[PDB]
Amino acid sequence: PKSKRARVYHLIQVNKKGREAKERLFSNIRETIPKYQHCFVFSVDNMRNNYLKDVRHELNDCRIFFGKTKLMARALGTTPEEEQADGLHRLTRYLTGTVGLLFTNRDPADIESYFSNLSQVDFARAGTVAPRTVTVPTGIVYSTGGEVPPEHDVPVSHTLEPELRRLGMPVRMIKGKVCLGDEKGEASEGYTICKEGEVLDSRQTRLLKLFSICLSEFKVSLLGYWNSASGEVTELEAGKTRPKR
Amino acid sequence: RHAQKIQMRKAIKQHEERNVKGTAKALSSQ
Amino acid sequence: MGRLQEYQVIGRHLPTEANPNPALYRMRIFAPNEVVAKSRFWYFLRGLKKVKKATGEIVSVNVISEKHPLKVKNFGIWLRYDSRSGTHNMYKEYRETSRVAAVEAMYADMAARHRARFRSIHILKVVELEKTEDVKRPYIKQLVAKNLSFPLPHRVPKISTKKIFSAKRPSTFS
Amino acid sequence: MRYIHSEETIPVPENLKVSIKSRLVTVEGPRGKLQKDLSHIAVNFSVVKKGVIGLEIHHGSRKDVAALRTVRTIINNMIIGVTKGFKYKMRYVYAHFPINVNVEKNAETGCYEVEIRNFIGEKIVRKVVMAPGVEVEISKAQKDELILSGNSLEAVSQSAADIQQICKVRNKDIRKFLDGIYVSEKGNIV
RNA sequence: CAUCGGUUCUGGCGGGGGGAUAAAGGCCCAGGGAAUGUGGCUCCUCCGGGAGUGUUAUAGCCCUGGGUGUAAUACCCUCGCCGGGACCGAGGACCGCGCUCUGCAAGGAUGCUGGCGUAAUGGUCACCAGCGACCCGUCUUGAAACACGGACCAAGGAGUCAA
RNA sequence: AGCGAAUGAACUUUAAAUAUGUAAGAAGCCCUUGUUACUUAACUGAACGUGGGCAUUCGAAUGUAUCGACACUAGUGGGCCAUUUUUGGUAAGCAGAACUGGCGAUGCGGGAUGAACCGAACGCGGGGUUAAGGUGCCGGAGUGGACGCUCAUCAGACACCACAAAAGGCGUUAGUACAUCUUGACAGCAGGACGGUGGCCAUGGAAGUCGGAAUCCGCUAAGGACUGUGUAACAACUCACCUGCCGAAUGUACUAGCCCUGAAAAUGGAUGGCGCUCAAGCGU
RNA sequence: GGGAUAACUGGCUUGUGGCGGCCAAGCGUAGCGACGUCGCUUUUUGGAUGCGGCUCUUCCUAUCAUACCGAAGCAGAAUUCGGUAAGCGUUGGAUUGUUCACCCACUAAUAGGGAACGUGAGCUGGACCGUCGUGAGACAGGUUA
RNA sequence: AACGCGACGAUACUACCCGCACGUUGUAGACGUAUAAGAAUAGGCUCCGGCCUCGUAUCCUAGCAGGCGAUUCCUCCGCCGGCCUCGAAGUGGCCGUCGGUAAUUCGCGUAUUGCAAUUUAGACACGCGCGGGAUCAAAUCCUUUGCAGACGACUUAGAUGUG
Repeated sequence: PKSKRARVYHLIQVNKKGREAKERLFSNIRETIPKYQHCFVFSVDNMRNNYLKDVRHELNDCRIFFGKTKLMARALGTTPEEEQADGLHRLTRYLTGTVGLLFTNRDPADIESYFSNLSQVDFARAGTVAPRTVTVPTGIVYSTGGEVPPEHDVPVSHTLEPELRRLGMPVRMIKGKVCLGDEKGEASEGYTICKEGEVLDSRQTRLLKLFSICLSEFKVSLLGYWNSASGEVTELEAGKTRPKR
Repeated sequence: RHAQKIQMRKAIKQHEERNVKGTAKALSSQ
Repeated sequence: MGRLQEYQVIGRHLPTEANPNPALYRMRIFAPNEVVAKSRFWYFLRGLKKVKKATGEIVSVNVISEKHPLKVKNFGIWLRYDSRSGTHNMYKEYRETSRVAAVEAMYADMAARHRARFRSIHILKVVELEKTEDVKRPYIKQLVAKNLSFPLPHRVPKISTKKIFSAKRPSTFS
Repeated sequence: MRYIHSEETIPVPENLKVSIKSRLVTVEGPRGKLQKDLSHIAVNFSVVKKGVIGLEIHHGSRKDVAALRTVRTIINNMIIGVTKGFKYKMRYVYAHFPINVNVEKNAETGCYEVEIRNFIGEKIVRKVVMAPGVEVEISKAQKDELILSGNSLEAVSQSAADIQQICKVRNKDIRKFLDGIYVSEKGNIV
């Protein structure tokens, strides 16, 4: 009845895709399966995954899928009777959560070497344990939060001032400059954003992203793969300790 | 509020149409 | 309304030389008594076909009673009621022991919720839901919920209305 | 539509003790003792497991079940207050006149009095009395800041709002005069 | 107070008929069906309570035909029999209709008994109480409203006589 | 109704509702032949008569507290309101005809009150039962029963006419249609929201967001030559869209009840009053 | 000269114009149609009015001031709009037959109304006939509320 | 509040208080006029066993309108004293004395009011009587005053004194 919230009808140019997009996903996976010899299942547990585009550009000659997990599972087939190819159903069993497919015409050892040598620094992300203590210096705060030398740094922005306050540093606006305490220092002590060995909240993660300080590492973890010629799936170390479907 | 809701409904309908899609003054002036 | 019973009426146009042995129309209705049953049958037949009271007769009127008035049934009533805007359809559900009780409750509920009266309500089809999965309304769903047990909190005691004064403050627990 | 049964559940920590009378709720723990009357809402309190309390409404309406969501969060707020407590960090800023804040506790009535002086040059002293059970301090961790902590979230929040309202600017430009005492951080002591 | 007549109000009891010769329901008989699944087994953060396979099993239920049965009952309509109360008693030899005919509840109340036999019943004035209740006449109008006359009492006071 | 009958309100086999005129027997119809100054080619027609026919259901029902004719005599010549039908008109009012009904000259019960409403007409009494209307006493009779709805910062208690609508409610209940959901719906939280590209023109400067026009491609899970915040420009945030967690029903527009608003002045007062909230309000 | 009509408003009044086109939910199966927008009034350079006026009582709020709020380039000062509020106060000059407008002055400001067809209480500043003319009227002619 | 109330002083007469003889005295109306927890109602009570819809409960209730006498009973009731208690518009308990008293049973009387006729029977209030204690007053008028005043009214003063 009445006493209900009214959601805004957005003046936008893109709308929700839904079933016909799920259908393109089905068609693309089913047309991709026969074209390649090996299918890898990889996992990206707690990473921002904005480096997947560079991974794609590097493996331009490989077809990588990262969609909704249940849709990918059912496109691959969940039962031995609805499989497109033999055993893609038990590869669906490795396909459990924040995972992706990788169809290749290449050698499993070369794929594993690439994704074992590939590693890039990324922002903390919520839930990760802090590997360090990051505290801002007392005084005028800069755009890096006292990580690069201050003499080679630019002050943080007055439009990030109110956002920085809502994230929780007692910082003030003196003469157009954001400073913690007083401009000449003294005043107050520093603000320790994160402590060693402590689960980081989204507040702290947003603080770290605003200060452009990276604490986490992006690494794709290959859970397993499947060769079509033998019709056989091989487990690479990861799935013995990662929960399965 | 009647005028405002009529305006909002017209704006919503016009936006839906345009998102789906991919003289008397002259005589009087003379 | 009142006390009702099922009344099944067959009536036919009066025989003539042109069309002997007429169609013998029949329908089942709800009336407090047989006179009202026949009047409603003739009104409905005038509304549907081109047969009138004067040019017709009542072949039979019988009371349909329930097959099993002792077992709890769920009834779906599809009805049409005319309000100030026009004619509107409703499907409503009632948990009773008889189609008579279902229709009684339906008249009462329509009067209470929409101020629709007897000549403003038309009974189009009353059915007994043969099994669950045929109930669509949350109240009868919660009535047919498994292992249904509930207390009766704040039960006002039934004191005689001539007992003006009491010596103890009454309790509302049992 | 007269729902036959609607149930809610509140879990309890190991180190707390909840004693609930007809509709009085009393909670004890490491931090202290909090009591509240809920006699204005119809509810049956129950135990379903070792460490969870249950709240139910029979033959109720959506208003009744909505009360059951409020009754839970209020009791949950009391449990959190007795386990970890509540704390409000407030900051006072000024442009030309330093705001002088004096916090003391009187032996009589056992309350905390906060006195504000020199709010944009006013000669009037502004005295605010705290609700009982509230501790107010000027912490030497940051300058121009105050910490108001306690057991009851309602009392702590109402006290913070009381200081914020008493330091209000009148007949001036809101965009120009930026002086006052404002709630900056909200959280728990532990 | 008892026995009666007239009118009337209000309780109980005994049958009859009808209806789908109620519908149901109990109880046997046969045939199907299913779930808000009667036991078991598997799993299950085990005082406990749940998910899965599992249809009469250590509960039952639904539908259909048959019997018992011309069952019971409700409901509608009917034929009677008892109880309590109220108000009334008109007429004054016989005739008449009758019946249950030594007689009678049959064309209208008699029998028995008590207190008092006087303000006791009853009636009239004054007041109280409950309810009810615009100040009369004239005039106009469809009607009101208005207007007119009315300080009180006594006597007089207005369709008569002749052609 | 049909046009699988023809033809096309002006079509019809048939035929509604609704009021309405005439007639329903001895106070009769005919048939038959005598007259006539009428008439006809004519005992031929018309009128005046004879005979017959049914006296019993003699020519439907129902009522019938009698009807008709003559003579004489008194008071009367106004209208008002309303239903239905009907003509005209206005912004709305309203005006005019016809029928019937209430008032006169009419008392009584009810509607608190009252020309125009509902019931019912009248000698004086006793008893019984009802109408309209009522049963929280005032006030005789129910704080009767069954199912629901409603909380009003002067509700409502029969006014439904006005204000007044395609009106305003994030009040509440019932319903209709359409759409999405274990191929994970609504809401949320943690993340992505990228590249050609500081896309073309203009401006001192304008990079998606002071302006004009087009408004594409790739990667795709998806991302607008961008929905807002922000910079002098950047930058940065955010939205759109997408993924992971959660887990089962949601959510858009209409409809129907009751409720709030939909306009108010001036001595202090009115559902009759007190007062009434699972009512002493509304519907059956 | 005759006839009808013979007072009249009484949940009346108040802030947002009318005409035509487009659009338009319903209804309806063409006709009706709200809100908006466009065209006319309407744009490219900054006197009207033809019964009035004083003292006192009371009421309304449709609030001028005083009190408190929300918004505004609201720096301060002075303000503007709007909300709750009637407790408390609430004018004078010039001109005109009078009134308002405009203007001029103090003042915190110097608001608008009701006392119910007699607009609080008190006070002040004609129609009928007759004669004679008819292209218009006259009468110290008569009668009368 | 001149028809709301409280505290206190003095109260001559009258009879102020006390006991009964009562009243042909009044009463919107005796006839067992019997009964104190508080508080909640989505809870409570308790003797701590348990109990709670239910005041259709508890107390009291026999005797010539309630006589007289016994076996037996220490239970109930009332009046006076003492100690305390109750003030929202004022009472109850404990002790004591004194009087009455079916928990059981029995005896001697009831008649005749004549077949019903309010079973005149309670309380408070008021009034006449005795015999016991006690008390022994004011106001108004008059004169005067002027803190007052239309007239009334009001503040004052007249008994041996600061008159």
